[PDB]
Amino acid sequence: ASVKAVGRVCYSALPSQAHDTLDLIDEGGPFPYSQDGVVFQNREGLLPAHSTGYYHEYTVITPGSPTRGARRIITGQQWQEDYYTADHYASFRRVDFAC
Ligand SMILES: [Li+]
Repeated sequence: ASVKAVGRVCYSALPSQAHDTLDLIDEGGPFPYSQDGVVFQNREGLLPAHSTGYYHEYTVITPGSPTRGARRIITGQQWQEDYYTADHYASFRRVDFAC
């Protein structure tokens, strides 16, 4: 069933590549993978339900991966509403910018 909140991961605990990603989003790129910036549909309902176009996804590079890999940042529309998945969207944690 439904749950009241997504869990959290401290900004300081993210891998450094995720910090790089957040910076690339701020700077508008350049993005390493062609699917960077696409709309994320949130089809499994792991993140709060919103209309199509609320969320976008961006690669977080996995060191030594010859392919895109499993890590991503998903951005929401609200201030500081960034989510991290390290497992191809099987789970997310909301980035806590205060720690
Ligand atoms: Li951002």
